[PDB]
Amino acid sequence: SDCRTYGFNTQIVHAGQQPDPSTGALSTPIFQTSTFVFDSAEQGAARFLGNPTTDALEKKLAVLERGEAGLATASGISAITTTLLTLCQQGDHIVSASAIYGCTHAFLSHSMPKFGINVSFVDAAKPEEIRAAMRPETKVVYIETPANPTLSLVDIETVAGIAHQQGALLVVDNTFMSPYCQQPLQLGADIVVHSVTKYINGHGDVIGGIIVGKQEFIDQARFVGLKDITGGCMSPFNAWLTLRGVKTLGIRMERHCENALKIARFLEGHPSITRVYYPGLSSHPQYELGQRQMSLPGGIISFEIAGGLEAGRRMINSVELCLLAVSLGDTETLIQHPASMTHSPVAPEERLKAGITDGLIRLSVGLEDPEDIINDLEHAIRKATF
Amino acid sequence: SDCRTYGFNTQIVHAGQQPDPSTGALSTPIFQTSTFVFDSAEQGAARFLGNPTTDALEKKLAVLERGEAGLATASGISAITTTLLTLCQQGDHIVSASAIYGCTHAFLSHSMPKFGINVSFVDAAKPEEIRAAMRPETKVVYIETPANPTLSLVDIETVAGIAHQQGALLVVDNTFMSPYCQQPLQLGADIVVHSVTKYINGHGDVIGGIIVGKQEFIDQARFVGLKDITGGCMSPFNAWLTLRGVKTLGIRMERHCENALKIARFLEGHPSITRVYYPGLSSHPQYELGQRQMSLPGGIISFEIAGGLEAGRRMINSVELCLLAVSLGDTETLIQHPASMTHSPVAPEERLKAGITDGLIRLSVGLEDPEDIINDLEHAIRKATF
Amino acid sequence: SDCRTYGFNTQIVHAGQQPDPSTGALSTPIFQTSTFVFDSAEQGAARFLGNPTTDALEKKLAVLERGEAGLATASGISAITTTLLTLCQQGDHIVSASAIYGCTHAFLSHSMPKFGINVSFVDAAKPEEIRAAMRPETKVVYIETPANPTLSLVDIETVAGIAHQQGALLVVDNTFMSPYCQQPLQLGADIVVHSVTKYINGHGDVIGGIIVGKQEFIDQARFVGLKDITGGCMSPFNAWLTLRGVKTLGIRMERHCENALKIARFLEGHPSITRVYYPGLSSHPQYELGQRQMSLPGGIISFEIAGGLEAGRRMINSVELCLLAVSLGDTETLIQHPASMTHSPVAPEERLKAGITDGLIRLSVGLEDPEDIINDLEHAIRKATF
Amino acid sequence: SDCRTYGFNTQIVHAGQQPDPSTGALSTPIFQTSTFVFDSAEQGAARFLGNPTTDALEKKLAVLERGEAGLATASGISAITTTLLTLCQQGDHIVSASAIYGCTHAFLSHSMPKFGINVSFVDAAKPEEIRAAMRPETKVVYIETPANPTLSLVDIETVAGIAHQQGALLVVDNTFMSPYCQQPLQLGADIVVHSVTKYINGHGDVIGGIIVGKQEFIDQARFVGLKDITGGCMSPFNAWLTLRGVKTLGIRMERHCENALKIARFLEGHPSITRVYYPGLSSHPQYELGQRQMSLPGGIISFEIAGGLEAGRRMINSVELCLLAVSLGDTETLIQHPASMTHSPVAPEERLKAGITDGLIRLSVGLEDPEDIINDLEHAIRKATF
Ligand SMILES: Cc1ncc(COP(=O)(O)O)c(C=N)c1O
Ligand SMILES: Cc1ncc(COP(=O)(O)O)c(C=N)c1O
Ligand SMILES: Cc1ncc(COP(=O)(O)O)c(C=N)c1O
Ligand SMILES: Cc1ncc(COP(=O)(O)O)c(C=N)c1O
Repeated sequence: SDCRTYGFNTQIVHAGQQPDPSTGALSTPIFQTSTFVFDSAEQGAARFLGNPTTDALEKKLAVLERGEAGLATASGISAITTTLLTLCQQGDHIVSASAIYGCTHAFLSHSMPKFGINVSFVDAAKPEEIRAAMRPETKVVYIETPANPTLSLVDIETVAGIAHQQGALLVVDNTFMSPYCQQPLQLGADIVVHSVTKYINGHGDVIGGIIVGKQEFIDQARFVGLKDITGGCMSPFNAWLTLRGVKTLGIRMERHCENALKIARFLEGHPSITRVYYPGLSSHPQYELGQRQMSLPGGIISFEIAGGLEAGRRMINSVELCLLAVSLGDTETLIQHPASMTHSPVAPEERLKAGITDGLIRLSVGLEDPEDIINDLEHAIRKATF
Repeated sequence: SDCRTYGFNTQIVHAGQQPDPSTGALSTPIFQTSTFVFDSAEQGAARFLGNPTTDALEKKLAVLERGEAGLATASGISAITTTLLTLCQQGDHIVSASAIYGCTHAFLSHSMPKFGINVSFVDAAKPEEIRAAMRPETKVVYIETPANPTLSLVDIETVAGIAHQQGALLVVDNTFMSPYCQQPLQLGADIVVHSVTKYINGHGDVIGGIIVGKQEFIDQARFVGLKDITGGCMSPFNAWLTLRGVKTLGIRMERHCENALKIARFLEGHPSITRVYYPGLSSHPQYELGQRQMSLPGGIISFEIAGGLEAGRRMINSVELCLLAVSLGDTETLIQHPASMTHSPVAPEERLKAGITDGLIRLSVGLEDPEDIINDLEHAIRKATF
Repeated sequence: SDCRTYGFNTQIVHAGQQPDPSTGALSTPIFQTSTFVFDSAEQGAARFLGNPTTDALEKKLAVLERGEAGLATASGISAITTTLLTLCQQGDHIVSASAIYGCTHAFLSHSMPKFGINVSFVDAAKPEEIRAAMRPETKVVYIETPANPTLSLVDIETVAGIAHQQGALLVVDNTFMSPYCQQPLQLGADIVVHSVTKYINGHGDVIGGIIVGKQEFIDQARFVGLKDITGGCMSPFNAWLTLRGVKTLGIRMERHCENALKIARFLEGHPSITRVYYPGLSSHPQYELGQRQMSLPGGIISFEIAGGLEAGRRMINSVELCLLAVSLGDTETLIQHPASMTHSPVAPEERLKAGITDGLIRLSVGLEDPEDIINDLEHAIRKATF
Repeated sequence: SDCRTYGFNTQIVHAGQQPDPSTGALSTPIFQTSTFVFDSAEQGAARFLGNPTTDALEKKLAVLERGEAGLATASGISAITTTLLTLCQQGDHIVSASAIYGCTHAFLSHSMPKFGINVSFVDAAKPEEIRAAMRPETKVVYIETPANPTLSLVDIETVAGIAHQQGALLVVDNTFMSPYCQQPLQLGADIVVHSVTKYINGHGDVIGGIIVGKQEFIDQARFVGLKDITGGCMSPFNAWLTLRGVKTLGIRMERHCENALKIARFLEGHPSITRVYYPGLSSHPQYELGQRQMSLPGGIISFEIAGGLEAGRRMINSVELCLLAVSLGDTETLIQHPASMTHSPVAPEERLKAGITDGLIRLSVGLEDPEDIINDLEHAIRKATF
């Protein structure tokens, strides 16, 4: 049949893959090669980036996002830069959300302008700010959603109409949702990018990225962006592992989301916790938008602990099961305290303008028994807050 | 001791590597992870791209090229672009050899100018052309040597002095030589780049690149170029395989060079072969320069077969052992006929301005018995030339 | 803490694993080495099979089965033979279930007797037959449950008491259940073995086995059985993949079992299906025993289609989503018709004595949407049965 | 053509391998699968162990040893036991060399007799002892050569004639030579086995074994020995790495042998060294036999240091480049002192009956510059011997 006709779990398992024609091997073979051979001069000319393993991953993700074609990359950052460096040149303009991944922010704020490409940062939770910042030279509107670190949302369908009316493309980073929870292209986005490093692979052992969009664009991203600009090839072994990890995407996302809701409710009920940011809680500022745009509220939670900086340090130093790390989207529950860890070299007043308060903790909820995670949190919080 | 003190074969085997401290495992473990964990908030802050497997490869190649530091990449193209996009910005200028890898040529001729970065192409076999093209805005001189497809040479030491006098850096693509045959940094180059896809890995199963240079530069290439521009990470599995492949670099290069000399002499003696391009033959235009600059003449050969385009096609369609492919630097002998294969979509008169004649064949000599390769060639040539 | 204290899902994720001490890498490093180095002669003597990756897998499975120690092997068959060849010698006796894996049957019926080791086969669904077959020389009672191909059950606790009273050990093949659905050691078995090739790895890309039991036994299985008899080492890469696959064991088993129940009910309601064998259906002969012994009824189903041999062939030749294969326990739904496929070289009357009727179909239910599987089955059945 | 027609280096590179038919991939794909799918019931029956990657390795090694067929295994020990447990049953007899690998000795001395299989150990350097020990029940003569730890030799051709005249098969462990240095089947042996863990893989990152012999035997070793007895499957990833490692077998063996000869001569000239055992030295007891039977004398050396046990300890504790390890046949130079390390739990007088004197050092010479190894040895010896 055609894999675009089956239910979503069936697509997760099967799309882009088939038993090996010549051997019947069911697993996609790892084509760990750099060299492909021709049968003849003619065969070689006719042919005149490409690998069967990576192709299977690209086709699968294209199906899952409901896009025409996929392109794998060496990293999520390379998926973002290959895309934007393919689309933009000296004199072009980009309108970007402000609440985005920090390294994306550095690329947009420092790298692009040095190539003659200007960027305007706006609060993408306010579509009007996006409209106001558009220019005749604007090629791209770039957004992330949910956005960290307070899990605020962006109304993709609305922003898409705005960008399109002014002749720009919409690019959406769908990393934190995965195709299982959100499909930006179905809401009008033109291009979706992911760090597969997170939920798509899910097993914390692959760095990689993926871009999905129209065939016309993807061909340019491949034959110019990858080939002639970033060189950000995904290795066939990484692609194989990502295919393997993605087989369980549906069941992992269900369990991540189930666990995260329970933990979020526990945190909301806890007197030592001042705030809890999780789209699955009714008290969330854009709760209804989230209900329409996302099939599930996700596995990521942020929260503020009473007592600011020192409480945040005490709490992370007191967990026994949760692991301290800056990654998110793995099978293990991961936790971090940006102010004391990643952003301590930053000015307190400046961190605040990023939405990073001294007491903010970020939590990636894993596949453990939620009771064990809650017990670990409860224990650490109690220790941290007297 | 210090691995920088041992003979070159000893460095090939040992540099950058040591038994695993905690387990004693001799092979460098494959750290196939995306997540690293901290023991504490303090430990996490202190720390504030990086992987132990990839680090071992980078350190090894730094030792072999006699440079301070190494940086692995997703591909040879990404080693080149990460380097040049790190060094250059809008308004800057590059002077480049014309006889370079085609995809490098596309990046330099089309991508860079679209970012406000101008490139002048020159015949790098003539150092005076390099000097003449220098401008106040010139940041970089870029060269490849030997250069394809006629294996002409560039006098690295001379070009280095010229670039430096005018305040530019010299970047050298050392792919076709490997550190075993040529060390550009010892001749004055500031930065060396490789596609490890060729001889450094040597086994035709890895796409990857490496950059070697001063610590100050490599840090910028890593924390800005890779992190904030190309995203061209090498996967830890690729790094492991490359470490494994490089263990035999010395013995592979010796045998490649021994075999190539024998085949080159056979070809030079053959009445159906009009020209043979191989630095190891005295008849080579820059033979003496090659003798001073290269420890060995290399494994790559180009030659012209009598009867132009159709003879070239006939010959490649008649080999039985040599494999038709556009790659070079593997254990198997590889052969290609650019005019009928890769460059047939190109204009005959334009190909010529690239140095690609209708009868030009390129040969990557592998580890087979040279007698078998010669027999295969002799058979194919005879068939091709009546 | 101690991983034996956490809930079962938490153990699945965490048991046997921890971030790498020296680097903090969260994924267990792949120690793909054959060589370990000593710091000194003394250090080498003190030390006087073993690999850190494989150790992590062995420790994890030991925790999940509630046994003292684990031992990984090159295959499920090697887990079984390493165990039994470690325990038994010339003149010893084994009492075995008759309804076991065919290749196990061949080892027991032909190999063992040629080594002076006698085996009596019995219907293990009848504990009295086990007792009756015991001899003074009986070292081992061996059983599988559920047993194929009709998914009949064996009362582990009862058989354990019988074997022990007569001084024998009980060995249980727990492949079809996994530790998530059944824990034989908690019911009195002394040793559990698995083909990890099925549910424990779950991704159809690893052949391997595991043995769990007391430390005293496992040491003998390791230093004599593996080292001095079968040589059935698991490679560290296989162990790594198995660790990776097992991370999702809980969520995979839940979904396999949920899907299988739905499909089993559909089949039971279908007029072209004469019988359906699935422990989750009340109509199953040992339903209550299954309820006490198994947390879930499993992902495997057998059923008989109307019209015997030719109907069975027609049906398997008519599925479009289910894949034809002799494996079971993967993410994809797999189907087979033993009589027309694997057992067609066998005598019809003999197949019957194995419980293989002409219309028997075996189904391994995967992670696809159950609706899609049911539609595929419904379509194939209808075609097969007019 | 037919790969059995090319020179030996050409076979090393090419035999058993070809570009992937469907994709043209030159590297043998890693078929990391446990599941193979059928197109139909008929196709499934017709078919009624096997993996395309492993098949390529088996075919290659069969070509290199000039045997009909190959069978890969989980380890060298499993290659030996799968072979002998396939050939022998209760009441059968084996005549074995005494100077063999210790773990082989344990299998033969303890395991086999417990299965009703008797073994007689003899000094295989004396063919007459082999003849004298033959019985009507003798199925197999088993030998290793060179034999450790004094590198004594066995005259394969002579022993083969003796075994055959009395109706037995000759099995030869060719691990220390590799097919590049010795081909037992060409000298009359019926079956060759290797630990590929040593020179065939060569990179110290694979444990595995291989068996080569007639198709009739190999089929039994595969479908009964592996399938129904040891279960000692080689994983497809291990097979791929072994194929990769073997590509450089010719050039590695040449360099190992060149380096070992230089080191052996240095040691023979050294006044603190009492004896040096290396077939490449004229002073070797069976020098001429070695010249006829072996193309090269090998990479392994044993020697005795003045001052017995304590000198041996001092010397190994004083090397700075050589690595202490019990492995041999890697790219790094490895060294060990059996008496102080591996065999210190053994009785001094008993070690001697094994040929292990207190001063015996074993050295596996790697690919480093021989000058560096010699300097390291010279330094350690001097320190060790005042
Ligand atoms: C929302 C988001 N987008 C992109 C990236 C970059 O993806 P990498 O380069 O694969 O790490 C990250 C960070 N992982 C992220 O959190
Ligand atoms: C001299 C030279 N430099 C760089 C490259 C690019 O290296 P890749 O991206 O790893 O293929 C090539 C082509 N392989 C080349 O021949
Ligand atoms: C119940 C059962 N036990 C053991 C085995 C053997 O395990 P392999 O050697 O890893 O295939 C099988 C068959 N896979 C089986 O179905
Ligand atoms: C001559 C010889 N034969 C067989 C073996 C066993 O091979 P493994 O099981 O792959 O280690 C060894 C020891 N490596 C050996 O030295």
